[PDB]
Amino acid sequence: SHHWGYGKHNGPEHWHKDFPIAKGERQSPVDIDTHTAKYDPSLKPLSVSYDQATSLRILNNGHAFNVEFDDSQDKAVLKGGPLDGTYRLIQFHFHWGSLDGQGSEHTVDKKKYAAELHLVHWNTKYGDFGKAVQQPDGLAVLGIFLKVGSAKPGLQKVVDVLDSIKTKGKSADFTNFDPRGLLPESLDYWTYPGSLTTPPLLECVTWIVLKEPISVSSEQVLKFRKLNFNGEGEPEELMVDNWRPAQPLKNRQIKASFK
Ligand SMILES: NS(=O)(=O)c1ccc(OC[C@@H](O)C[Te]C[C@@H](O)COc2ccc(S(N)(=O)=O)cc2)cc1
Ligand SMILES: [Zn+2]
Repeated sequence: SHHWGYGKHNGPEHWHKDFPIAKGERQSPVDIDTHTAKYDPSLKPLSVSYDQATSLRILNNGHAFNVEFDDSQDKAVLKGGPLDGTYRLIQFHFHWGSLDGQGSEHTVDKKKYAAELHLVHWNTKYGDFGKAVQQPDGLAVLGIFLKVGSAKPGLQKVVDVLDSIKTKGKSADFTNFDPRGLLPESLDYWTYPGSLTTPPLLECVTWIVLKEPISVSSEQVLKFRKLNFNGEGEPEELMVDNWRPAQPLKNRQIKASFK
């Protein structure tokens, strides 16, 4: 059974023993060297179309919390940019730190942000998420950095439900949540081919990482850090530092949408 996590004994340094692709050619996250990334004029405009998004539920899966969406139709899709065709939103989640100086998976010139939001989408040409993760162009993950400063009003509904999903396996109704309230003003981005950042580490992701971070309050991120990795009735282990460090870039080019 799966026993990977983020501890000294089951963390990122151990994952390769059960998931050998951990040492593969297109692993994520990476450090984004802003001076080596090249502006690509061939990139088409990015289209985030979340007007008809239908959120369903929020789940503590023991690694993060996921806000799940209805992906049975083209209700909330990502198109354009580096992408061919239509990618449907299935879930979002975050990665965060024990302190504000760490938490993000991607880094920018080695800078770590307090957290990183992942909006996960699958390519509709493969029919379902499970088929899409088997394909090199199966997923598109929109990554958004979080810095600590002013509160993000569009995050507060998420923060306020977390005490109902404290432990692994707990879920709560989470209808009528608008993920557009989690975006920054600018859609300027970097893109590169990579992987899932947790086991099974499948090399199926087109990464689109926004340049502009969102600001969240210290009080908002403190509520993320009150979650637990453990199940109810197990010793309490705070859900903090659920991020994989930067992996080798190898033979990849990061492309910028902006000058
Ligand atoms: N035979 S094989 O092709 O090698 C193969 C091996 C394992 C397979 O397991 C498929 C299952 O879907 C488990 Te992949 C869904 C799981 O919910 C994780 O999803 C994530 C979503 C986003 C991110 S992130 N942080 O990068 O945004 C991270 C994880 C399927 C095929
Ligand atoms: Zn993630």
